[PDB]
Amino acid sequence: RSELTIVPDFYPTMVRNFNPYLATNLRTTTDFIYEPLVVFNEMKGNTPVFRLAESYKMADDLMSVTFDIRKGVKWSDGEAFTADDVVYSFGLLKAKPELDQRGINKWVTSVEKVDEYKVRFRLSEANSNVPYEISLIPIVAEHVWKDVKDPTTFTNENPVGTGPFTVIDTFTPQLYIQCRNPNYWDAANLEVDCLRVPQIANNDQLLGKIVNSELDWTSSFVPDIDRTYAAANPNHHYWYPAAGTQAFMVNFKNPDPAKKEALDNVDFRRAFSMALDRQTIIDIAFYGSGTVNDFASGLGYAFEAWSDEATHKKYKGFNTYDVEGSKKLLAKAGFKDVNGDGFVETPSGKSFELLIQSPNGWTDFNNTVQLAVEQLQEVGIKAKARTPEFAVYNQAMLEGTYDVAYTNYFHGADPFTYWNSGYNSALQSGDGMPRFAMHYFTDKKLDGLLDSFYKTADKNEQLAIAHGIQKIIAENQVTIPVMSGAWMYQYNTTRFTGWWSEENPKGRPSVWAGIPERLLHVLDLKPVK
Ligand SMILES: CC(=O)N[C@@H]1[C@@H](O)[C@H](O[C@@H]2O[C@H](CO)[C@@H](O)[C@H](O)[C@H]2NC(C)=O)[C@@H](CO)O[C@H]1O
Ligand SMILES: [Mn+2]
Repeated sequence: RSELTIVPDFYPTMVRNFNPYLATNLRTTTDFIYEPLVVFNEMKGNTPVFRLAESYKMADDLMSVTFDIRKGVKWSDGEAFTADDVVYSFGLLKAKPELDQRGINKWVTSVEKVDEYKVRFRLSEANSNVPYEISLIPIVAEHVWKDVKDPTTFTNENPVGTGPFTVIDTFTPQLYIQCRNPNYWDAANLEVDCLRVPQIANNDQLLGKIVNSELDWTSSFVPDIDRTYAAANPNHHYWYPAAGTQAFMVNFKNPDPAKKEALDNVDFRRAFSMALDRQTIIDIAFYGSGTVNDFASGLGYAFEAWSDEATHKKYKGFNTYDVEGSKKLLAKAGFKDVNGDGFVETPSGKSFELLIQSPNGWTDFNNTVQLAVEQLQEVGIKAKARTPEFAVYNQAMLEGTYDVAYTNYFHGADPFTYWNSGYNSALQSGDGMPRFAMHYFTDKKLDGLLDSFYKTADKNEQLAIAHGIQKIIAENQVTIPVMSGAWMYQYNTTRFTGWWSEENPKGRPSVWAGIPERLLHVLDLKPVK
């Protein structure tokens, strides 16, 4: 039996939860258990790869879109996958908005069933990118979920899915094995029998295992990769294609008076920013992987084609290592040390210590925070590194109780994914939504520009919109962008072949939940002969 050992996420222990709509689920639920209608290859310019749906047609006015369901597709329990499943799934999100992870309810007014295998989504507002948005909404089995009294707490321990791996062959607190859907519609293309998911708590436990060659597919941070991982075995390979932005997010509505006086001050945010030595952070914390990001808008040099150089040039200084500039700005802004501790107090003389959070176990982020704390001390800003578990880290953000948080973002073929997910105020409310836009800075015009991006197909018009977004975010120094990272990815050729690589760059190689292309990737693998 071919078992692919994968690590899409860390856990202190394995807790059986296969609900695709819950943040507490196992990260092998979406894609592998519940296959999407279409998987967009974001690397290749967002090209749709059709799976459960054979085709779709967006109406010319961009106010609706139809999807043709592939016939002959079955759930793991033998029942047919039809339009009823799709209709029910979005109806569920309407019934329980906390299960709405994309904020899709705002855009989709209704989801009508045209026929057994055809559904039509009607929008509340024009969005040519709705197909992509729809593709990220998990679709569950209506014949099963309609009998579930409360979907919000349903742990779905014995999942019925459309994906390649639905059989829970083994489940212990330290390991679970997800095997082949006995009724998989694409069985002929699946050459991996089981997904082996061992329990790993953090980067330290992961390093020990990966160098010992007991893992096949991973996307974790690995220090000194060449010496410690690559040079240790000819079967140890990796490929780090460029990815999105990473930055420090500040909470504009921190409940502490002193902290809010600091964080909700553009001059302080710029001074915080200038204190950071971005290159040293990349060299030290990331071992030279990644590039400096001195775009106040967080755009990133990779997307320079979308940048208005003038805007970049004007705020670039506030996003460049400059100790003197930082200290001079703080003083001019009225931030001074009035109690002799070497740290600046707020203009009204209040003391404060910024708690910078980064998830426990994410050592590359943890090290970045500590480096940042030390760099901030140099400019007189008091800070302390905190490493709460991801759940806590994430929660403190959805509830706005955190101070500052270092985080990465998802990355698409253009800056929209980043700008929209990291700034659309519509994504700042609602349980079930990620952390990305939870800084609580809001602007009507910004939201308007963002929401207008896919209302037109005119690239020159989209560029004009991009420029407008850039300036508003840059002008307000909403976050403190630091760098553009990469899709960390490590593969072992000891047991399987067919992996994506620089030589075979089929798309984002990550195995993390949220990278739907992982379904396509796993379907390219085959055990060694
Ligand atoms: C865009 C995003 O939020 N991606 C998340 C990933 O960062 C995260 O993976 C973890 O990222 C850390 C920071 O680079 C790494 O140190 C850590 O090793 C890595 N963990 C694994 C298992 O690869 C994943 C998993 O928590 O979630 C994504 O949402
Ligand atoms: Mn002081």
